[PDB]
Amino acid sequence: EEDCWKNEELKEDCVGPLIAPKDCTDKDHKTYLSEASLLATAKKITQVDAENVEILGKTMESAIRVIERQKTYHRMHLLEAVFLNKHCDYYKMFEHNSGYSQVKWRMMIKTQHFDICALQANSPFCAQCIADNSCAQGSWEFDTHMNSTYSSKVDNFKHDFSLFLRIFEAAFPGTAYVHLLTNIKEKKPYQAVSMIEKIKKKFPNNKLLIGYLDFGKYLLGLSHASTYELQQRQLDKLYQ
Amino acid sequence: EEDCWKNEELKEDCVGPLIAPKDCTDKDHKTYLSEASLLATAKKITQVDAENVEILGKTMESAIRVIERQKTYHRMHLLEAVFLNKHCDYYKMFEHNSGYSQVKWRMMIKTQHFDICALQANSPFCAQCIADNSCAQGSWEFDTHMNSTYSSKVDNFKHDFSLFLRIFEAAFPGTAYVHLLTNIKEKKPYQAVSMIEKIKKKFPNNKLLIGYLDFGKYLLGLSHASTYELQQRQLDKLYQ
Amino acid sequence: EEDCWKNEELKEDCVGPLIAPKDCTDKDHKTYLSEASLLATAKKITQVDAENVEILGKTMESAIRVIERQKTYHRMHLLEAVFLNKHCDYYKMFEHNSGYSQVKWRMMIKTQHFDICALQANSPFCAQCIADNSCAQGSWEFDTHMNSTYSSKVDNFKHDFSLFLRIFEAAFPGTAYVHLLTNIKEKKPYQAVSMIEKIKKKFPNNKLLIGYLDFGKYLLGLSHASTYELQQRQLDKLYQ
Ligand SMILES: *[C@@H]1O[C@H](CO[C@@H]2O[C@@H](C)[C@@H](O)[C@@H](O)[C@@H]2O)[C@@H](O[C@@H]2O[C@H](CO)[C@@H](O)[C@H](O)[C@H]2NC(C)=O)[C@H](O)[C@H]1NC(C)=O
Ligand SMILES: *[C@@H]1O[C@H](CO[C@@H]2O[C@@H](C)[C@@H](O)[C@@H](O)[C@@H]2O)[C@@H](O[C@@H]2O[C@H](CO)[C@@H](O)[C@H](O)[C@H]2NC(C)=O)[C@H](O)[C@H]1NC(C)=O
Ligand SMILES: *[C@@H]1O[C@H](CO[C@@H]2O[C@@H](C)[C@@H](O)[C@@H](O)[C@@H]2O)[C@@H](O[C@@H]2O[C@H](CO)[C@@H](O)[C@H](O)[C@H]2NC(C)=O)[C@H](O)[C@H]1NC(C)=O
Ligand SMILES: [Cl-]
Ligand SMILES: [Cl-]
Ligand SMILES: [Cl-]
Repeated sequence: EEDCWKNEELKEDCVGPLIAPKDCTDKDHKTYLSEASLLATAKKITQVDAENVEILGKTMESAIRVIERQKTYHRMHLLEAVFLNKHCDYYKMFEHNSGYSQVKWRMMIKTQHFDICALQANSPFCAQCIADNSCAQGSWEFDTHMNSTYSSKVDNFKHDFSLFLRIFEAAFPGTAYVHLLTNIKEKKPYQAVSMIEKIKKKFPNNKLLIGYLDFGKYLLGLSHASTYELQQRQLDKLYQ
Repeated sequence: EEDCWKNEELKEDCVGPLIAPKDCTDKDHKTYLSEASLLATAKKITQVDAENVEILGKTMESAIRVIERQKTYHRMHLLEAVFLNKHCDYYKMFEHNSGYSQVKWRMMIKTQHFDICALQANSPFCAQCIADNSCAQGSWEFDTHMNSTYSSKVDNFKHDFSLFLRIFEAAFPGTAYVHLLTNIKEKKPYQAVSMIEKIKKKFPNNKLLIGYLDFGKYLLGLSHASTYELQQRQLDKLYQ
Repeated sequence: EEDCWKNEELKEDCVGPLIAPKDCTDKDHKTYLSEASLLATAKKITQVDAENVEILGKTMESAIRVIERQKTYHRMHLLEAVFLNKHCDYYKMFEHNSGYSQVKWRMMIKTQHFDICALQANSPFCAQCIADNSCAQGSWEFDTHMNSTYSSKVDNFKHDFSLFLRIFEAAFPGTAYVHLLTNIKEKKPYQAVSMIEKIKKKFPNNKLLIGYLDFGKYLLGLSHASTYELQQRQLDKLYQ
């Protein structure tokens, strides 16, 4: 298990989709400040902090912009915990194939396309999951189809890898994306995979999601992932 | 036939997509107030009302927000009739597979996905219409594929049913959505089907549309439709 | 070859996607005014013009709105050349299947659908490229499938043709769209095809793009293209 409050480091068991409540009771009644008052009575946050969560705007897109701005795990986690306690169905919706919290990433995944799916479209991910949206298959042949192709053409690994990141930040802004970026900067891509696997376990029915995630697990295994270097705005998303 | 002006109740023959003009002449010249002046000279509305349609903003998204706000059939129908007389190609575009009035719902249908299509993707709706966008088939097997699956898992009926509503309001905001919601609150889902069928008859070529509509006709037949209860904002969309 | 600066007429070798740099060095450092200062030192533009490119707003959507507003080839080309020198990866992204400069047209192509794909979906474009997104095929059967269908129903040529234009302007706003519109007004559609072919040559890997472009090359061959007449806003996009 994990104590996300005592931890001064981000650990994968503490990223947003793993720490959200599983379900909710009355979302319309709660506000950020009320749920923060509750964390204070729990002795998780101070009364000072709870009165300081007005830093999240009234709107949801704003709250997320603030959360993304944070430069420490303590602050980012506190804001995420208030946020997801007010929107308690936020990651609950990822249990299904639609939802408001999914709009950004589904749109992105169905619009921005990978280069590998263009180069050879025979692989079941491209021709079955991304197109047909089925994704009920547990069996993808990733290696047979894509290994030599990424081996040869490195800039299409660069493109597909950065695309995978853009999508991941649209799905899970905050701690989860920061954890992933961080394992990449350190030149240890595969240590993100553990988190990804735990994410898969939470949303068994989101078939598009599971497919995309398995593809990312794949890209992270490629040697080319350890040679990838981050653009300046990605580096900015990290911690001080 | 129907007299939509004498009616003090919403009837299905009077919902927006059925009452729009079939085609247009010069749309650029007309404004809301001009077409309202014409309804007044027709003795359908009073000169007072015609001078009161500035309540629709200059923009189209605003006019629709106002129309949706109305709490009576008389007012909602009056505003819809002015609106669709200014945008006289509005539902004309639904005769085809593209158009400005379609942007919201097509985007939604291709982005937000149903849970049934994830659970078993073999059914021709999922694997042929939603993915491949063909939908030229008249034959869907809905019962063989989906009956036992919705029977067992009720929360995926809940999700897919609310999704179907979100899409319907994106396609046909106003009277048509209010008529549908109302038949649902009354615990008589299948009485909406008649309207849906008339809608199908108007846009034979919009194959995505016809497919989605047939799916909704299906969901409305399930016992689970009569047990569905509406979230507060849906109830707000109804009439006083 | 072509001298795009001495030319007082728009030629196809001078449209935006053909004249963009192929790649970039440091995009974050440059602004419109800096790259315009560089064109001035090159003796391509006057110092007056370079100090006049503040007419492009700070944002990118605004710069594009201004570029589209221009009523001459000299001005439109000057603004495009500054613009694409600041965003030097703009059409570089079209070498791949994702990117910021692609968001508008991919969204449009996957959301707004053609009438032909609804009428008979057997043709490989509809059932393979638009749906499945593969598009690795060089072989489309366009004639066998679509010739008699557009022959008979003229309003679906009208719809699919205007759709093709809406998409083209989302992909290549500015000179390329103006060149295309112009060849259409003059009742010489097929003279746009040359440009389209050169565009195909620049982005071999963008399979969706190549497919859509081949479809437009097809529509431009149909007699019905020479009978098409432009709506007023299309005519407004042209030159004085
Ligand atoms: C497909 O590729 C993976 C990993 O990619 C390779 O990694 C390097 C060893 C190098 O060969 C690169 O060009 C490739 O991109 C292979 O799996 C890894 O193999 C290494 C070999 O030492 C092993 O140590 C790792 O544990 C393996 N797994 C990883 C990195 O996740 C894999 O074998 C290739 N072939 C098939 C059929 O999958
Ligand atoms: C598939 O389901 C429909 C309706 O769903 C069922 O309705 C209840 C009777 C109950 O069995 C629920 O668990 C199901 O969800 C079936 O069609 C209806 O059957 C009833 C039986 O009394 C009949 O009165 C209705 O008129 C039928 N039609 C409707 C409601 O539109 C249908 O038979 C099932 N099987 C197949 C193969 O379609
Ligand atoms: C499919 O159609 C193209 C062009 O469309 C036809 O053009 C007219 C001649 C008329 O028949 C319209 O109803 C059609 O829409 C055919 O190709 C053209 O044929 C003309 C004949 O004179 C020739 O001059 C052009 O060069 C041809 N190519 C063009 C216009 O790009 C084509 O033959 C038709 N059939 C097949 C199998 O492709
Ligand atoms: Cl979050
Ligand atoms: Cl309406
Ligand atoms: Cl441009």
